[PDB]
Amino acid sequence: RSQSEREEEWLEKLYKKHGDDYKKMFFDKKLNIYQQSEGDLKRRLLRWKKRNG
Amino acid sequence: MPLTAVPEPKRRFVPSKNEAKRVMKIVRAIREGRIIPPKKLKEMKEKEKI
Amino acid sequence: EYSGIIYVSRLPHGFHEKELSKYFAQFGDLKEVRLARNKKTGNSRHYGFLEFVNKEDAMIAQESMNNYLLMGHLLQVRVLPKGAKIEKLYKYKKRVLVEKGITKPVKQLKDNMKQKHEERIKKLAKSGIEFKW
Amino acid sequence: FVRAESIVAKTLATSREKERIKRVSILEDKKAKNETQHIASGKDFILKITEGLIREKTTYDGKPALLFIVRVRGPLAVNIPNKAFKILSLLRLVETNTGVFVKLTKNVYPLLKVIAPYVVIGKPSLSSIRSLIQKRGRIIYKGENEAEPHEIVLNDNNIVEEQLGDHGIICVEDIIHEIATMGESFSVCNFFLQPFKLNREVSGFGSLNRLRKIKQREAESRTRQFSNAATAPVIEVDIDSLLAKLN
Amino acid sequence: RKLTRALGRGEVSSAKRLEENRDSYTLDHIIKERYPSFPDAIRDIDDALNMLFLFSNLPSTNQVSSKIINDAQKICNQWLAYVAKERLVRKVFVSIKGVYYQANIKGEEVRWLVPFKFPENIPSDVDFRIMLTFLEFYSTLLHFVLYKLYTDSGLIYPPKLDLKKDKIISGLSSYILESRYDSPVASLFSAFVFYVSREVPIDILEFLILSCGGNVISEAAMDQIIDMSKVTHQIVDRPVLKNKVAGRTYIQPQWIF
Amino acid sequence: AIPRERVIKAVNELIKFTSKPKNLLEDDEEELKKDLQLIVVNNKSFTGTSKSFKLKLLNVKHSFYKPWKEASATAVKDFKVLLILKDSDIKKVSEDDLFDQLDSEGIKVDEIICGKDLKTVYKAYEARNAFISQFSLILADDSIVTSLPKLMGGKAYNKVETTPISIRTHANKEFSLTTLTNNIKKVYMNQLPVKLPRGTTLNVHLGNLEWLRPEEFVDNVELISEQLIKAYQIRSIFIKTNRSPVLPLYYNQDVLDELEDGVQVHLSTFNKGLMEIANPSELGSI
Amino acid sequence: AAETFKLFNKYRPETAAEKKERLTKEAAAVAEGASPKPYAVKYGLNHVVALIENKKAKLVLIANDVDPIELVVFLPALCKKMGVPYAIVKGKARLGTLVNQKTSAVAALTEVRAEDEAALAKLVSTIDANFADKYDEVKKHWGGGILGNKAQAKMDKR
RNA sequence: CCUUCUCAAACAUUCUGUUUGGUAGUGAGUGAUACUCUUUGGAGUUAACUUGAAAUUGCUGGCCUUUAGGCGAACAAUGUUCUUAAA
Repeated sequence: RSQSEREEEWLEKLYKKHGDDYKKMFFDKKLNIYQQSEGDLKRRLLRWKKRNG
Repeated sequence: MPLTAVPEPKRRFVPSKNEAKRVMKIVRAIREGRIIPPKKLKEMKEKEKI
Repeated sequence: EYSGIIYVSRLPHGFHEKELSKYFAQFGDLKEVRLARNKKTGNSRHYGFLEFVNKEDAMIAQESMNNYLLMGHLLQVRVLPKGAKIEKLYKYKKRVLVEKGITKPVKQLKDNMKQKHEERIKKLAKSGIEFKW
Repeated sequence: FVRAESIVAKTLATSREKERIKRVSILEDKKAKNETQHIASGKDFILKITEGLIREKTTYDGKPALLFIVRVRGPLAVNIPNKAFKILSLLRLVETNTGVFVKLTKNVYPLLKVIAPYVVIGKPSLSSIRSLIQKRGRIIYKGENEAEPHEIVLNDNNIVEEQLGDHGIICVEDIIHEIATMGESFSVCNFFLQPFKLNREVSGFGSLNRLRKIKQREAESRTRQFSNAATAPVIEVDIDSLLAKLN
Repeated sequence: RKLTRALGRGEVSSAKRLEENRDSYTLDHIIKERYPSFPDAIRDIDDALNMLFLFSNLPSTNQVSSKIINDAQKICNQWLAYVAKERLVRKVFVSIKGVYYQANIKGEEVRWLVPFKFPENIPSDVDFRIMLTFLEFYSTLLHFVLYKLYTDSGLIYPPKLDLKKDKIISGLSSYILESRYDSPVASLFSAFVFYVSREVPIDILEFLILSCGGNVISEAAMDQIIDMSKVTHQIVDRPVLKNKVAGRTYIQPQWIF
Repeated sequence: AIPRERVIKAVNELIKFTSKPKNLLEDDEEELKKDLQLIVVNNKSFTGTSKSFKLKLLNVKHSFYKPWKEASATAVKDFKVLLILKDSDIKKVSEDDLFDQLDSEGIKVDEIICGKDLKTVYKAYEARNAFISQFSLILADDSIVTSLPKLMGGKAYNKVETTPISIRTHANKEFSLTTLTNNIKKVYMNQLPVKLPRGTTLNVHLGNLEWLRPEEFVDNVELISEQLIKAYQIRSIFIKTNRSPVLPLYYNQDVLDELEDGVQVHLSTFNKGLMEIANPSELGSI
Repeated sequence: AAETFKLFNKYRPETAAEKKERLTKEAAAVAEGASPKPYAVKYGLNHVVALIENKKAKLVLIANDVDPIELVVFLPALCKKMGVPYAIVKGKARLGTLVNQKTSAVAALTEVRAEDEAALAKLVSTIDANFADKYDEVKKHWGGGILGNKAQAKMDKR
């Protein structure tokens, strides 16, 4: 089960702006358009990192 | 105070999800050539009617 | 009982004596129309009074415009009790300033400034401040 | 019956227009006396609007020009003040959808800044002048024996020779020459032709005509712009295309 | 009905959408069955041209719009330009009603009336509701006939409009005829250059001179924002002339007629 | 002009006087008791006989809004900055651009509004007052300022901090971010605004006594007074904290010496244009 | 009624064609390579009733010509009990124009743009003064006792 | 049931800089510290604060031109007039 292109770009932006700070990615109004909990962000970002490196 | 204490759903605070799915469906139709984009359509109506 | 005078309030901008008279002359003959204005500059105070020749015309004029939503305002029209004359509502205009004075000679005017300075210096001595010159 | 909102709106809009005219008049009075020290701008600007719609902001010369002024309907809920009405009355422009030929000079320019919202101005071409005179030509000519004020069409050159023959004008095509090129007898024929009766762009209130009116008004917010300022430039447009619409 | 419903509901975007999505009728098959062959079209072109030339010289009003008159004028100018280019004018007659021109189109005699370019007085008696339908039929008839005539002669159709020359006079000369005689009338005025004055109507005289083989230097064409080098004639209409320079021949319009 | 020792002693005496000696939050009297003001009076009105809504910007050596914003951290009301821009120039600049070219200097533009916002969303008097009264520095585009008094009302111009300051935002007749940023910095840390009244008395708000050091205040007074001397005919200058007796600083009597027919009928220019468009010359002259 | 429909016509919902065009523009932008919450008039009987009992509607317009009249008989009482401003507006076909439907039994305003917040409050006050406080005593009286001429002549006179 | 002056110059090249000019407000109500003039009647200025676009009657400011205008414009100046925003 692989991610989509737009999701990968969104996670790209999140990682490049905040890194591993999930609390700031949770409270960001420009990148977290659909307000998503820290757990979901961490899980999706971990999948993205595992696929890329 | 209101009649019931039902919690507020999360879909009332974030952008629409049904419209997101519909937009992505239109994107998929555009990429397959089934839907001509509005710019290309505007181009085709300025080339024949003469 | 009641009078023929209606008091109108919460008037929008640009609804003055002439406009009030022109609008309210369609409810009957008018006898006096006055609007409250600022004395220093001619500007509507957003209320006024006006009297009908027919007392029963004021009731109709009050029942149809007492809660009129006009220009974002809720007009408040009400009939005054028996008697209750309207007076002392002048139509003021913007007061321009006149530059007049300097009646005193320049010598006395210049000499008074020195003594004003000395009295000002002496004044602050009694207020717990030491200041020289 | 007259509703209160109409009266209030008329008062407010006319008060705004009156202040506009007073500001323009004070500025022109200051410029005329060469007292340009505490004024916003001392330059006579002209804005040329042409259709993807571009604007040219150019300084007006002293050179006389030929203008065709068309009387359009002014701002809504506005009673025409004394200054603008006087200027439009000497121009014989009170009826809407009506045009007149004027010679722009250094003294005509301040007048065009007072009546700007009520008129549309620009420089006509020779073909426009010819078609306008040959399709809409009117004269106040005597009737059978008594009735003078008949306004009749220019069908023959006999009446022109009778009226303007002394100045050397014997035909309509000589009026066209004296108007296209401002000659010695420009005024005599200009006040002989009388204002032109033009055709309104959209005329009707059916659904098709109502939506034509909507589309025509929507384009009027981009072509006839008025800044409501003392230093507003005189707006000049393409009269050839407009007269193509109005002929 | 649907457009009226759209506006009556206060929804203007759908009204614009409705007007965008509409198609009108076309009279192509009707013209084909009325005139199975081109000669029949040339037979009815007489009255077709009469109606079009009437509408060309007409002010726009509430009923007849500016675009209708502009289309009629464009068709009339194209027809005149073709007839002048091919030099087909055979007869002319100046009357109190207008000017009658008779030309030789494909072996047929075609006579049409052009009114004088003067302001018209529209009577409220007439019904323009009928004349508009007649004009609608005639305009399509001329569109097809003009296409056929231009393409048979190798000319390009529709002719390119010279916007620079259209702003001064706006007549038949405004249309330039690109590409891709048998009568003495077509050879007259061949080695002639006419100086048309202001008094004489240029519209009904340049057409006649060009259709014979002459050249026109109109005096009315120098009023916008040459010097008469090769002129051999001059058409005047003043009671008394002023210059009277040697060499030229001074004539009245009727000579051409 | 004014000897430095007199200004230094005046500031020291005002500092000593201002602090001679239940409530949770300080009231208006206590909050602004330490505000410093310089009164300048000339002969006749400052701006002639015409009301001037423009602010004169006097150059200061030490920044006036930097200690204000620094000391606004422990205050109930923050120090906010409003930037009013033209309709066409509202999309050419974003908060990110001003953040990039202003954070390096310490300046933050809190809000960026257009002239269209002053007539749609802040049209109501209460909403307009609530929005405007939260800003301490309002920078308006040079082109849009002249139409601001109607859009911002009259209560905005009753104070010095709520009335707009005209700054240039156009280079070579086009919008340039460099000009806007340079003017923002210039106003923020090189100038001080003052209203010019049509009376004799003028008040310059030098700021709270707790912001700048006494020498930092005497160095600004010595310069502001010099500029006002050079620009006008000012006859006296006083210094005071609010609700305090005035301390004389400058005194100059030498200014009080400045208190004691047929066709052509010479018709006006308006009538000169009228005469060119009408043939029946019928002017009512004489 | 004329002032109420000037505010309610500025929050008319998008039609099908406009919404489709807006979504296709976004789709075409995405196919090559942060928005605020929308504002519109709320309609539908169940939706508006749910809004009223949650105290979210700022103003509720109720049509007076619903053919099964029992569909809206409880609505004025529910609006008054729950403290929601309401107004009975003449014409169910007129409420559908601002909804893009042929008819609409009800309409409502839940959220309004900050430019029109003052206008909605002024309209609510106007309706409170003109409609609620004016009819609240005669609203609870039996109506329809109109007498004809041939009947009033023989009963009221005799 | 209208919709608000959205800029001009002059000098100089540091992708721009300096100087000059341009801005007349909803009303009502609190509130000091001070300044100038005065015909000693108040005229013009000086902190700060409250508010649904809120409302219950302040005798009549002065000069000029008239038959309402200017003092922000003096041989200067004034809306009830446009009507296809019709019916």
